[PDB]
Amino acid sequence: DFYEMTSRTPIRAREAHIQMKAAALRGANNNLFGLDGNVGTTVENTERHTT
Amino acid sequence: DFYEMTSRTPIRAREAHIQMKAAALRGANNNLFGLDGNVGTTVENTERHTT
Repeated sequence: DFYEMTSRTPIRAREAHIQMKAAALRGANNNLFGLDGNVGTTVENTERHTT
Repeated sequence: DFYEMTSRTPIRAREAHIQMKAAALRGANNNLFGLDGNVGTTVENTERHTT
């Protein structure tokens, strides 16, 4: 799942490493944000009930 | 089929030995090489299938 490429390494296997890396990814997005907390579907009324 | 000429031997029979030697050969050639092993009619693709 993980490795660090270095300058002592062969040519061939690099191809499979990178191809199978990126192609093994798909669909999942950077898709930064979720949703926010301040969720008041309405505003306070600021009034009074009386008879 | 085989013999080694030597310096104790007659004159006459040598003629038949050598003529019938070489003329009994024909057609077959030095024809060094056969064919090589590395037989890839194509190159590896080095890709991926996905949906």
